[PDB]
Amino acid sequence: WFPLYFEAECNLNYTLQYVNHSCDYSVRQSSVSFPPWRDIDSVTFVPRNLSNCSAHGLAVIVAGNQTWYVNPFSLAHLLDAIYNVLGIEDLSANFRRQLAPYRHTL
Amino acid sequence: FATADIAEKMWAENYETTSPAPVLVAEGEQVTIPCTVMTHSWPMVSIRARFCRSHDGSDELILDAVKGHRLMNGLQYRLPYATWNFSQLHLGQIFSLTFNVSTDTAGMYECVLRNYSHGLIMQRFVILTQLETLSRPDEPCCTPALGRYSLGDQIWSPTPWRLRNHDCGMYRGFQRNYFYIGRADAEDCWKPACPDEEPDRCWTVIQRYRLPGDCYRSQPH
Amino acid sequence: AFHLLLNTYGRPIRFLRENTTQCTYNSSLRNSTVVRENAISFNFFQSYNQYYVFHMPRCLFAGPLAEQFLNQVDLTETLERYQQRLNTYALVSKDLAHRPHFNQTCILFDGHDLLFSTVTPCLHQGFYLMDELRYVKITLTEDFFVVTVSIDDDTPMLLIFGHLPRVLFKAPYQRDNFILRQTEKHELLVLVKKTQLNRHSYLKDSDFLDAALDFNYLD
Ligand SMILES: *[C@@H]1O[C@H](CO)[C@@H](O[C@@H]2O[C@H](CO)[C@@H](O[C@@H]3O[C@H](CO)[C@@H](O)[C@H](O)[C@@H]3O)[C@H](O)[C@H]2NC(C)=O)[C@H](O)[C@H]1NC(C)=O
Ligand SMILES: *[C@@H]1O[C@H](CO)[C@@H](O[C@@H]2O[C@H](CO)[C@@H](O)[C@H](O)[C@H]2NC(C)=O)[C@H](O)[C@H]1NC(C)=O
Ligand SMILES: *[C@@H]1O[C@H](CO)[C@@H](O)[C@H](O)[C@H]1NC(C)=O
Ligand SMILES: *[C@@H]1O[C@H](CO)[C@@H](O)[C@H](O)[C@H]1NC(C)=O
Ligand SMILES: *[C@@H]1O[C@H](CO)[C@@H](O)[C@H](O)[C@H]1NC(C)=O
Ligand SMILES: *[C@@H]1O[C@H](CO)[C@@H](O)[C@H](O)[C@H]1NC(C)=O
Ligand SMILES: *[C@@H]1O[C@H](CO)[C@@H](O)[C@H](O)[C@H]1NC(C)=O
Ligand SMILES: *[C@@H]1O[C@H](CO)[C@@H](O)[C@H](O)[C@H]1NC(C)=O
Ligand SMILES: *[C@@H]1O[C@H](CO)[C@@H](O)[C@H](O)[C@H]1NC(C)=O
Ligand SMILES: *[C@@H]1O[C@H](CO)[C@@H](O)[C@H](O)[C@H]1NC(C)=O
Ligand SMILES: *[C@@H]1O[C@H](CO)[C@@H](O)[C@H](O)[C@H]1NC(C)=O
Repeated sequence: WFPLYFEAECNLNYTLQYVNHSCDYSVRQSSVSFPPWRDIDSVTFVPRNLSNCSAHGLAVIVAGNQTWYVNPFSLAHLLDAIYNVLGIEDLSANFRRQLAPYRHTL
Repeated sequence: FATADIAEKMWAENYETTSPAPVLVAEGEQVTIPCTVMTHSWPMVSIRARFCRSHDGSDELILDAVKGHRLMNGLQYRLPYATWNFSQLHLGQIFSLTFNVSTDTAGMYECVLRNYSHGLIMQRFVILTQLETLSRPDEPCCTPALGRYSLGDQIWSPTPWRLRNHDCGMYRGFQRNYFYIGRADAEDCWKPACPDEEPDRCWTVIQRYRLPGDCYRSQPH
Repeated sequence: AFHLLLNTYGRPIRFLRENTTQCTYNSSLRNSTVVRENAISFNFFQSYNQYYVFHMPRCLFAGPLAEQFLNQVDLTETLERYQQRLNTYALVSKDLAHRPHFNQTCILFDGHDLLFSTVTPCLHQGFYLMDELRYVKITLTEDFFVVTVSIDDDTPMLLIFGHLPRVLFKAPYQRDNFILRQTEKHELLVLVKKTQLNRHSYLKDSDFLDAALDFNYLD
């Protein structure tokens, strides 16, 4: 038994097209000053699905109305192991299926 | 990358002649490492650290030799909040690193001239918080005579009058007594956490330096 | 009602099991309610106009595990340069193609360019003897040894064997890198710099360090 959590939402007005050829983790200085999980508002991801200009994937974060883009594969490979060591990887039993394609192919 | 790990080492002739004797400093103090270098041809200068609590290899802070622009920082994982410094002095540049000393931050620090492949060690600083000493059982407690830097191969502390000591059990029959600088709390209240390992990466260098007053310490060959 | 849950703290909510399942209402009842103390979310589309959003026990996810993790990534590093970095490892195999630790603890693999760090109770010593100025030391877990060795102010030579940790690995690329004859029950891990070929001889052939007594007992 564990804590219970979220869902999947439909009918959104916000969309992806805004990037206008913004296709990469263009910000790095923020990386050497990451906000911890304590200070994050939300985190996002896309396997560059809609992008001619991106292929495999990218992710974004917002913290105190502060935002920047970073690639998705390390967290995909990582959070699984983090749960496994914490012993709550079973909670991913369902959403691990959705998250499966988003680890690096090798 | 700006550079790989230093591939071939070199040492200055004054390296051991200019490296000060290891120093003892109380935990939590904001120590700062000085450094001075005359005008050279090396594109890069950098500060090099070796922690001796459960650390291996080396990590580097790389700086632009003239401008002072940071180019790479390997110290981040141990020293997330350390602040560096640079000061072009028409005669010769000055750079430094600052941090709050603690058990996990004690180690050896060296100034290193650098280019993409080559590098030359200038000077070495050894920072410590606790020191090993062995007391024979029935014999009274030893009493070292630490002081300020003075000069020579002598271990020293900037605040010798704040010295305090404690014991951590037995070793081959000897009673292990540890020396440290206190006053971080009122009177004798503060007691440092028990060291977990010895001999450490600091060992070979430190046991080559004497300690004032009568006391016993296992020493290299 | 609202209280502390940390680490593997499923015990309280096992009976205080408040719930949330479905698509609509922007998760207001659970997420916006627990905003009273904390609400942190991940979102991922499943199609145009359809999206999956995760809400988490952010404070519990913000436990000591994340504390240790914080400095362990640069999630802004790129695949091809990851691949280039991989080449720094020798990879000899595929290139050829009452308890004492109750009062002592270790922190391992710090600043490691290709692996993640961790703390553990341990015993950490050397051998009965040492020809000093070439230094070694060892550390132990209950079912796998770990060692390090070098005298040169650079990355040393690392060896590990036993029932090795099942997920401890910094990169996503192929973890299996070792002996054809690997044991039926246990695993080996050795990591060294690429240039070690010039000096390290024992890697080039079968075995090392035993008096013709290699196998662990079983019968
Ligand atoms: C980083 O800086 C070092 C500084 O020594 C560079 O190595 C040096 O390269 C020069 C190239 O001319 C060598 O000088 C030449 O060496 C030989 C032997 O003396 C001789 O044929 C010439 O008269 C001339 O002096 C110099 O010896 C060499 N230094 C050492 C210690 O080997 C190095 O190349 C620089 N790295 C990069 C990537 O530029
Ligand atoms: C770990 O070592 C410590 C050393 O302090 C032991 O704790 C006590 O140490 C004092 C002396 O400082 C002794 O008088 C006590 O008998 C020790 N035990 C207790 C319970 O206070 C501690 O016992 C050791 N633990 C283990 C598991 O070996
Ligand atoms: C957009 O907003 C309008 C106005 O509220 C709404 O009718 C519509 O369903 C929303 N969704 C999309 C995908 O445009
Ligand atoms: C570019 O971004 C704007 C918002 O700044 C967005 O409305 C638009 O869709 C994007 N470009 C295209 C071609 O849609
Ligand atoms: C995008 O997803 C669709 C299926 O929904 C698939 O046909 C397409 O190949 C995907 N593209 C990428 C880059 O994943
Ligand atoms: C690239 O754009 C063309 C033209 O719209 C389209 O046919 C093709 O599927 C696009 N490819 C990707 C990967 O988005
Ligand atoms: C959010 O925006 C406000 C207003 O500009 C600003 O003061 C604040 O620093 C921003 N927050 C972050 C985390 O950057
Ligand atoms: C370091 O110590 C100083 C006082 O010496 C203190 O103000 C500061 O908060 C401490 N922490 C850091 C990260 O410097
Ligand atoms: C360098 O140190 C001085 C004090 O000696 C301080 O005022 C200054 O801010 C420091 N510079 C940097 C870049 O940290
Ligand atoms: C499940 O959630 C509902 C509200 O969504 C709540 O009334 C109920 O008590 C919860 N179940 C338990 C066992 O707490
Ligand atoms: C959706 O939920 C978030 C998180 O609780 C909240 O901040 C936001 O105001 C909500 N938005 C709407 C449109 O209900």
